[PDB]
Amino acid sequence: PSVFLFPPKPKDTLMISRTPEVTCVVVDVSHEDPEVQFKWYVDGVEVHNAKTKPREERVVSVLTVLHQDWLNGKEYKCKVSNKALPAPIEKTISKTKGQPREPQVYTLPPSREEMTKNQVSLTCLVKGFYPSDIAVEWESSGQPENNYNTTPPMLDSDGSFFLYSKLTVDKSRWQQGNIFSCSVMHEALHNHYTQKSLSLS
Amino acid sequence: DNKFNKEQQNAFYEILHLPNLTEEQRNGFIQSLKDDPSVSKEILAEAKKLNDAQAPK
Repeated sequence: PSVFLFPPKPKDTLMISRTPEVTCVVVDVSHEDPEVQFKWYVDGVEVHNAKTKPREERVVSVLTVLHQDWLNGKEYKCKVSNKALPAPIEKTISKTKGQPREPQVYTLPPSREEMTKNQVSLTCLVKGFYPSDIAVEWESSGQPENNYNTTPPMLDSDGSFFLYSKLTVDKSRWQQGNIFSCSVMHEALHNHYTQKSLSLS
Repeated sequence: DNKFNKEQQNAFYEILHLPNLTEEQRNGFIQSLKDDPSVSKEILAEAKKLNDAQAPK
């Protein structure tokens, strides 16, 4: 009877249009008595807006949260009851504490060496941000560019975090002056988002 | 914060006694341990890196 608890996606908590949710997952449940009861708690006060997904052959419970409550460091906790198990198992999750810090966003063009290739790499360096919760996307002239990969945040020297995001694009698109932009979303950013463009001189 | 993390405690002890760090650098790393205990191991490595880089010239 394993009990795991996950935070909402960084983007969901930052964008008012999206819906952030905390997730209580469980495995190794008793096929003998495989019902299970979740009891949620926000800052030590019980809530009842949680929904349990249909079981799987895994029982997961999803609590929707207010954007501001998560960002203001409220504690979330699901109590897991089950007759086939001693006493209930409590687990708590929260946003990482500590002075928030603004990300610095730098776009780097492809190396001259990579121009020999058919596809080139557009790089975005994001550094100096805290906590590590962050989201990154790319677009070109309004439309989303999806052929990218973003490294997980990594601890830097000063306790803040950094990451790299690599957008891969055909060399042709890059060499005829197409405009590419990387959008970053973080709590310490104005309006929780900013964007930086990258294009050939 | 509240509960005993072995790596956090060990990291705290070492950083407290690193001979080449300034007071402000020492406080910064220890503050990071308090705020972000889950990365105590990486914080200690960064501290040791800075400590060795500032070894008596």
